[PDB]
Amino acid sequence: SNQAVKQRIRAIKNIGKITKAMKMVAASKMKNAQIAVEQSRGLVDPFVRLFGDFPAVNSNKSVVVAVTSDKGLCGGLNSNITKYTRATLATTESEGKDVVVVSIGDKGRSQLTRIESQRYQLAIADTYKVRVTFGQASLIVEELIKHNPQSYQILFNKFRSAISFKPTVATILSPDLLEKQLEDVTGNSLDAYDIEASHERSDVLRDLTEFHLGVTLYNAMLENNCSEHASRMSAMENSTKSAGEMLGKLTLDYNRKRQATITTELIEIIAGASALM
Amino acid sequence: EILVTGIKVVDLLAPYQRGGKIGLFGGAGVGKTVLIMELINNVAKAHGGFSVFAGVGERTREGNDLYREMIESGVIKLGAERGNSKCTLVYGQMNEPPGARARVALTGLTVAEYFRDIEGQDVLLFVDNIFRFTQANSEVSALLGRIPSAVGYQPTLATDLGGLQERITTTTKGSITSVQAVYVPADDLTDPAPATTFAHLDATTVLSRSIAELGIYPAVDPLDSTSRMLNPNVIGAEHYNVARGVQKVLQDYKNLQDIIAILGMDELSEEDKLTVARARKIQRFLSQPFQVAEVFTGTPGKYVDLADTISGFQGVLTGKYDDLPEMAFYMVGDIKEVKEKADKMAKDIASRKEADNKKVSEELK
Amino acid sequence: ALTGLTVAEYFRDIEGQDVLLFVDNIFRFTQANSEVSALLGRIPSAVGYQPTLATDLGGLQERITTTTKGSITSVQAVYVPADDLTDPAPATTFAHLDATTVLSR
Amino acid sequence: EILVTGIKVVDLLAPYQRGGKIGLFGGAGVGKTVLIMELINNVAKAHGGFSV
Amino acid sequence: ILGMDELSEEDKLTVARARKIQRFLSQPFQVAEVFTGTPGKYVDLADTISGF
Amino acid sequence: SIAELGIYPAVDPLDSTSRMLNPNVIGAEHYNVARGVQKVLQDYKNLQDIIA
Amino acid sequence: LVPIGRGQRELIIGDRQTGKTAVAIDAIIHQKNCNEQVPKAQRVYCVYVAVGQKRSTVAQLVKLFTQTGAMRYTIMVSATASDAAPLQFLAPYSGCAMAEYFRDTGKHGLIIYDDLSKQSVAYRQMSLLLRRPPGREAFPGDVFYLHSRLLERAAKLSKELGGGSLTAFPVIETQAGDVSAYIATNVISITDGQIFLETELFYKGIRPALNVGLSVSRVGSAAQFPGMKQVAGTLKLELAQYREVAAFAQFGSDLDAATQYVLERGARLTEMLKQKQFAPI
Amino acid sequence: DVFYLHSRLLERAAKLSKELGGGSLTAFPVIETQAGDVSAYIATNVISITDGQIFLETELFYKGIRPALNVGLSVSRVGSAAQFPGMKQVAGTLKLELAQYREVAAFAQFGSDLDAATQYVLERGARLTEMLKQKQFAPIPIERQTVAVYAATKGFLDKVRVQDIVAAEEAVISQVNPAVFKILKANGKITPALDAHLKAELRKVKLPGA
Amino acid sequence: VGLSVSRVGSAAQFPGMKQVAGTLKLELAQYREVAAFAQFGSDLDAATQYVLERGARLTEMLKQKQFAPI
Amino acid sequence: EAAAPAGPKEFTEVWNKKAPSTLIVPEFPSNYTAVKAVGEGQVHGDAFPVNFYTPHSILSQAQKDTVVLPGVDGYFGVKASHVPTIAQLKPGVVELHSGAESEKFFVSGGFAFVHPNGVTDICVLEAATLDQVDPAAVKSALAAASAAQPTDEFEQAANRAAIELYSALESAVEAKA
Ligand SMILES: Nc1ncnc2c1ncn2[C@@H]1O[C@H](COP(=O)(O)OP(=O)(O)OP(=O)(O)O)[C@@H](O)[C@H]1O
Ligand SMILES: Nc1ncnc2c1ncn2[C@@H]1O[C@H](COP(=O)(O)OP(=O)(O)O)[C@@H](O)[C@H]1O
Ligand SMILES: [Mg+2]
Ligand SMILES: [Mg+2]
Repeated sequence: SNQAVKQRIRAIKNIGKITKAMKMVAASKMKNAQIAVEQSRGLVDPFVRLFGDFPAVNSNKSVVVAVTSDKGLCGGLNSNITKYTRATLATTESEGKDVVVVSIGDKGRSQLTRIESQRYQLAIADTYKVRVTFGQASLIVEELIKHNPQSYQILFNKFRSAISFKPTVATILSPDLLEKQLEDVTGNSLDAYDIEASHERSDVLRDLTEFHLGVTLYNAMLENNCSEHASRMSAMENSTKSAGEMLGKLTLDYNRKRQATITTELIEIIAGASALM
Repeated sequence: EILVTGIKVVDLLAPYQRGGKIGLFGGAGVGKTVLIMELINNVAKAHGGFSVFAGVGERTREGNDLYREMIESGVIKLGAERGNSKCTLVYGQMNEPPGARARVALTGLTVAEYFRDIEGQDVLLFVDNIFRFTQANSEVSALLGRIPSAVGYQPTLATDLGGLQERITTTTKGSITSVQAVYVPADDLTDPAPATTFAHLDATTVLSRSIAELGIYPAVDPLDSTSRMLNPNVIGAEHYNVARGVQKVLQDYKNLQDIIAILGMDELSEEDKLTVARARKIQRFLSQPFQVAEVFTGTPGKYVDLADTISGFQGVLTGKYDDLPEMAFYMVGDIKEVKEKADKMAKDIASRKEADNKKVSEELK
Repeated sequence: ALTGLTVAEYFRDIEGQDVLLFVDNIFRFTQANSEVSALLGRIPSAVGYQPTLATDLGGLQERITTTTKGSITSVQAVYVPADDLTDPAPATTFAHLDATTVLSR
Repeated sequence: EILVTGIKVVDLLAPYQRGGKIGLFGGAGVGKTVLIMELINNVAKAHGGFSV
Repeated sequence: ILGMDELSEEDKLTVARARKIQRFLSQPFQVAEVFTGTPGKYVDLADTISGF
Repeated sequence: SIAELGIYPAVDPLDSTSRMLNPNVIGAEHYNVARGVQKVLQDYKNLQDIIA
Repeated sequence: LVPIGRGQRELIIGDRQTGKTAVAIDAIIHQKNCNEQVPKAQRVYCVYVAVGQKRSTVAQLVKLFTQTGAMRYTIMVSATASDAAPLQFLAPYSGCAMAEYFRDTGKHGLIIYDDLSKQSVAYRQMSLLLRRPPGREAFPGDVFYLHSRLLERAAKLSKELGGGSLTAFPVIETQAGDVSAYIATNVISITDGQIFLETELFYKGIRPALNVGLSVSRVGSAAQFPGMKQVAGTLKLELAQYREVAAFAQFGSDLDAATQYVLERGARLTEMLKQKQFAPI
Repeated sequence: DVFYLHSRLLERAAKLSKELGGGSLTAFPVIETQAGDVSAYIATNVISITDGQIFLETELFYKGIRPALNVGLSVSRVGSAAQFPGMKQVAGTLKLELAQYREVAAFAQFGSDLDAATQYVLERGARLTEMLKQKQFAPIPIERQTVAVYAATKGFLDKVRVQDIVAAEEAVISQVNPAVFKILKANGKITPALDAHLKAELRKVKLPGA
Repeated sequence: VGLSVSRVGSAAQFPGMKQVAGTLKLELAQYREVAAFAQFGSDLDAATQYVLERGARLTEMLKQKQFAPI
Repeated sequence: EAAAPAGPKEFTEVWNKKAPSTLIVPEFPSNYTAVKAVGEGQVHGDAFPVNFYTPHSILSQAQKDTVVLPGVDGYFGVKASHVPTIAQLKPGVVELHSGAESEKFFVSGGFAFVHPNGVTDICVLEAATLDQVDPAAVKSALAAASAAQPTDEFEQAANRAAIELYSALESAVEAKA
C-alpha cells in the first residue's frame, strides 16, 4: 500500500511547480499591462471633472455593467464584484426602475446568472483573448447603445497595487434625459462652457456621453485585466505554499510509512528465523 | 429498539441499540473517556437498571474522580445505605501487572452476567478501554512460549477477544447494553486488535484526531461511525433519510477537501459553495457542550432531544437556516439555541465599548 | 574511532592540550556497529539497526567532553541515510550534536 | 565556553562549543577537506592543542 | 517576478548590506595557499563581532 | 490503469520492451516509428499532470 | 455490469462497513422468488456459511430467512467467534461439503463464504501454535492453498456426471481499500470475478457501493440474461464515460455543453443502480 | 510491555488522601519527538497515561516565540478548576483571545483581506503572544503574573504596536505598587476592593511605548 | 544528470572537455530548474526561454545510437 | 429639475443602509482625480496646464502657453485664461507650443475641453505625430476615397469623413516647415 503516497508526492510536487510557473506568468503579465493602465487612466479624469460624479440618481432604465475575467483562476475577484453588483444595484433601486445587467467576461455569466437572471440580457465573452483595444470598447458600447437607458453603472476593480483591489462604479448618464437635467444648479453649470459644435448642445452631448461610455468601458476592461493578472499572481502563490505544506506533510508520512514497512518486514524475518532454530 | 442518548451526532448518525453493543474508538486524546462519562451522565440515570463500570487499564485518577462523582451524585450511597446504590465498579487500572489487566474485563463481565442471568434485568456494562485487555494478553504472550503474530500481538487474539465479546449480548432472560471504549494503538485502524474489535460491535462510534484538532467536541467522525439501527425499518423513514442526507453532504465535502486545500473556495462553482457551506454548518452542528465537560469550560451542558436533532439537521440539510454563519452552530444545544446564539453573535459586533465612566472604580464608595 | 579517542585522550589528559577530533562520517560508525551487532546474533531493532545503538554510540560520544585537564572537541561529519531526520541513526546522533554547520553547493 | 577556530562564520553564527560535538553536513567538492585542514592548522597554531 | 528596481528604499539598503555581508563571511585559508597564493588570515572573535 | 481506461488489451505502451528492438535486426523504419510512438506517449504522460 | 453465472466463483470484497453481506443476502433472498417460478431441475439451494461472525448476527439472519421464507432452501453454517480457531478454519470447507451434495446430484448450488479474511486468521492461530514458521504478515505461505483447495471446489460439472453446478461467493474484508493486503491478493487471483465495494461511494449515495471501474467478471456476457446483454452493453460504457468527465470537472474549470450531457447521462444512471436493503427485482 | 513500563512508572504521581498524610507528587515526563508527530508509539502511549500535555511546537520556537507552547493542542483538564483563581478570572478570557488569534491567524496566512475588526483580534493576539513569552531561567511568581496578564487581557497595552512589550511587561511590573502583590497573593483572587485598585494603578503607567 | 555525480569530479577530466563541460553542466543545471516550463511555451520571459531552448539544444545533443562509441 | 441629490460623498451613506455592513464602500472616479473644474486659480501666469490625452497613451501633461485646436468652426488657439469650452474637433492638427519650441500633432477627431480654472483636457482617439505619417499613400487614399460613391447614407458619411481626413492630412503635410 506504499505506492499511493509516493505517486501522490509526485502529483503534488508537479502541481507545486505548475503554480510556481503560473505565479511567474501572472506577475509578468501584470507588468506589461502596467505600461498601459496609467496611460488608459488618462481619459477617466476629464469626464468626471466635467460631468461630476452622480451615481445615486433615480434612473428609469439603467444598464449596470459588471466586467469580469475570462479564466477562472481569479482569487477573490469575480465573486467580489458579483456581490458588489447586487450591493450597488440594491441601494440604487427605490421605485422599481428598468435594469439591464450586462456582464463582460466568461466568469460573469457563470456567477451573475444565479442572483440576477431576470434582469440579465448581455454576456460579452473572450474579451481578453489577444489584448484590449479601443474599437472593441466602441463596439460593446454601441451594443449597449442599441437600447436607450437613462444611466450606466460600470462595476470594475481598480488596480491600485498588487494587494489592494477596490471595486469601482463608473457612472455614465443619458445626455438630454438625465445628464443636462442633473447639472441644473441655479440655471445650468454647463452653460458657462461655450459650445463649439456643429449642431446644438442636445446632440453634441449624445456624442460626448457615447464617447464617455466607450472610454470608461475600455478603462474598465483594462483595469480588470491588470487586476486579474495581479489576483492570479496572489492566488498562484497561495497554491504554491499550499502544495509546499501538503508536500511536506506527505513526505513526513512517506518517511513514517517507509520506516513502518521496513520494521514490519524485518520483524517478519526475525520471527521466521528464531522460531526455526 | 432505539436507545436515546441525548448526544447529537450519536443519536443522528450511529444510534445505539438498547439491546446491543456500543464501541468508542479513540486515539489518545480525542476524548473517548469524556464521551463515556457524558454517556453515563445521560443514560445511566434515566436507564433505571443496574450499571457495571469495569475499568480495564485506564488512569487511576479517573477512577477516583468517578468514585467521588458517583458518591456525591447519589449513584453510590455509603454507610447504612449500601443497598440503594446503582453501580458496581471493577477496577484493574493501569498500575496493575498485565496478568491483572488481562482478566478484570472478565470480572466486570461476570458481575454483569449475574445481573443478566439470575436477576434478569437490563444491565449497563461500561467497559473502559477494552484494548488494554488485549495489550495485557499480548505482554503475557511474549513469554508464554508462543510465536509473535501480526504487528506484535498474540497468535490467539481473535478467539480470545471473541470469547470475551460474545458473552456481552442480550439473552432471552436479560439484556446487557455494553459501552466499550476501544483505544486504537497509534491512530492505526489496521491494527489487528481494533480490526478484530470492529466485527463485534453493534453500533461503532469512532472518534478521530483531526476533528478534535478543529475543536469540535465530541470528535466523532460522522462518516465512519455507523450502526445497525441506522435502517429505515426501525427508526422511521424521516430519520433515516435525514441521516443519509447529512452523510451525503459530509462525504461530498471530504471529497472536495483536496481542491479546497490546493486552490481554495474561490475556484469552486456556486452549487459547490452551497454544498461546502451546508457541510461546514452541519459539521460544526454535531458539536455540543457536554454536561461533564462543564468542569473545565464553564459552558453549561445541554441535553438534546431526538426530535430536536431531527428538526435542526433536517433544517440545515434543506436550507431553512442558510443565512446563519458557521460560528452560530459551534458549541450549541439545538436549533433554538442556534438562533439564540446568532442573536448574541450579531449583538456584540457593534456594542463593544462604553465602559469609561459609571463604574464602581472611583475611590470613595 | 575508539583508537582515535585513545590517541585524543592521551593528548588531552597527559599532554594537557586542547585537542580536536574528527570522526569521519559517524553514520558509518553506526553502520559498522550495526554490522557487528547483527553479526553476533542479536535481534535487530528499528528500521534495521542494532539493539545497542544508543548505548554503543554513547560509549563513543561521551568520552568527547571537556575535562579539568583539557578538552576534546570533535567535528563529526553527519550523513542522513534517506535524508530523513526521523531515521533513528540521525535521531540518535543529533541528541549529542551541539553545533551543526551546513556546507552548501 | 567558545572555541575560537578563526573562521568568521563558524565563530559568529554557529559557534563551536569548546568540548562539545560538531556536525558537518558536507558533500563532494564543497571544500570540506580544506575546512578540516584549516581547522587543524588554526587550532594547533593558536590554542596549543593537536588534532586527530 | 517583479523586477530588480521594484523594491523600496527601506529594503534595498539591506539587500546591499546582505550582499556585502555574505561575501564577507568568506576567508582565505592558510592551508590552501599552496595552490591559491594568497596567504590566510586567522581572525579573532571580538574583531569579528565589532566588524560585523 | 490502462485497463480502467478501457484499452483492451491493456498493454503498457512504455514499459513493454524487447531485445528485438534494435534497428540493425528489424530495419530502421520500424524502430524509428516505435521510438516516435514511445516519445509521443511519454510527452502525453508528462503533460497529463497539467491536462488533469 | 458484473453478471454471475452458475459455476463462477465471484468475490465480494469491500471495506469494513460497505454493503458486503447485504448484497450477498439479496442473492439468497431472491432465490426464494426464482425457485417459486422455475421448475424442479434448475433450482438453486443457497448455503450461507458464517466464519467468525457475531452470534447475534447469525441469529438475526435466521430471523430474516424465516421472516421471508428463505429458510426453506438455506443451510446456515455458523462458526461464531466463540468457536475456537480450528472450527473457523474448517467451516468454509464443511459448508462446501454440505453444498457439494447439490453439485453431486445434478441440482445447482450456491455457497457464500462470509469473511474468508477471518478464516485465514483462524488458520493463522493454529499454524502459529503448532510451531509452523510464519511467512507474510504472520501467515504461513500455504494460505493460498488454504483458499485454493476450497474455492476451486465450486464448479459446474459436465453432463455425464450429473450436470450440476456450485456458485461460490467468497467475502473479503479489507482495511482502508487496501487491495494490496496479503489475504485479499490471494482471493482476487483465484475467483473469476471481483465485486469491489468502496466506502466513500457508500456514503455518496451509491448503495450497493459497487466500484464499477474495478468490478469485472471473467465469465463475462456469455453467462447473463439474454435481454440484458443487448441493452446494458452500452451501460458499462456509459458509466465508463462518466468517470473521466467527472474527473475533470471537479475543479470548477470549464464545461463543453455536450460532455455536460454525458456527465448528466451518467448521473441518471448512477442514481439508477441504487437499490434498497432487502429488495429483489 | 513498554506501556506497562511507563504506566507503573508514572502512576505513582498522586495526590494522597487526608488520612494518608495529605502529600502529593507531580510528574513531568519529557518525550523526545521526531518531526513533531503525535502518532508515534511512545508518544501515544504516554499521552494515554499522563493527565495532560504541554506541546512544544518547532515552528513556534523557530520564530522567536520562546517558550513555544502550542496552546491549541496543550490541554490539562485536572488543573483547570483546581488552580489559582485570581489568575483564573482573566485566564479564561485569555484562552478565548488566544483561540480567536489561532483561528484568525489560520484564516489569514497572508494579509490581503482587511475587515478592521478582525484586525483588532490580530493585534490583540500578537500582543498577548509577546506578553506571554519570556526569557530563559526566569521564574515569575503568580502575583507578578496575574498583574501582567491582567494588564494585557484588558487594555493598558495597545499603545505599543507589538514590539516594546518586552520592555512593557517589566515596566508595568516595576511601576505598580508592590503592596498590591502581597494582597493578590494572600487573598487568592481579584476582589473588587482590589479590582478598583488594579484599574486605578494601570492608567498612570509610564509606558515606554508610544 | 541531476543525480548522477562523480566524486572524483573534473580533476581527472580530459582537458579541452573540461573547458566546455563546466559551462555545459552549468546551463543544464539552469535548464533542470527551468524545466517543466516548456508546456507554457506561449509565455516567454525572453531569457528563461533562451536557457530553455539551450537546454533543449544540449539534452538532444548527448544522445547515443546503441553501441556507437565515439 | 435636479430632484436627485446624488454625489460620491452622499453615496456612502445611502450605501450603508441596504448593503450589509461587512464591506468597504466601492470607490468612484471622483476619488482618483485632484485637478478639478471650479477650483479657482491654476493659471499662475502664462503657463496654463495642458492635459493632452489618448486612450492608449499619454503624450503630454506638462504646461503650455498656446494650444491650437482644429475645431469644426475652424482652428482656434487656446491661451492661459481661456473661455470654458466644449469643442468638437475636426480631423486635423493640434499645435503644442510651450514658448520658443513648437511641436505639431495630427489628431483624428475627438473632443477637447477647457474648464474655468484655465486647465485644458485634450481628448482625441488617435493622436498621430507628423513624423510617422506618410505623404505618399495619402493621395492614393484620397483616390480610393474619391472613387467609391454608392447610395448608402452610412457609406456616404464614412466616405465624406475619409475625404475630409485625407484632405486635412494633405494640407497638413504639404505646407510643413
Ligand atoms: N442496498 C442497500 N441500501 C441501503 N442500505 C444498505 C444497503 N446495503 C447495506 N446497507 C446498510 O449498510 C450497512 C452495512 O451493510 P452490511 O451488513 O453489508 O455491512 P458489512 O460490511 O457486512 O459489515 P460486516 O462486514 O462488519 O458485517 C447496514 O447497516 C445496512 O443497513
Ligand atoms: N465534550 C468535550 N468538551 C471539551 N473537551 C473535551 C470534550 N470531550 C473530550 N474533551 C477533551 O479530550 C481530552 C481527552 O479526553 P479523555 O477522554 O480524558 O482522553 P482519553 O480519550 O485519552 O481518555 C480532554 O483533555 C478533554 O479536554
Ligand atoms: Mg480516559
Ligand atoms: Mg459481513
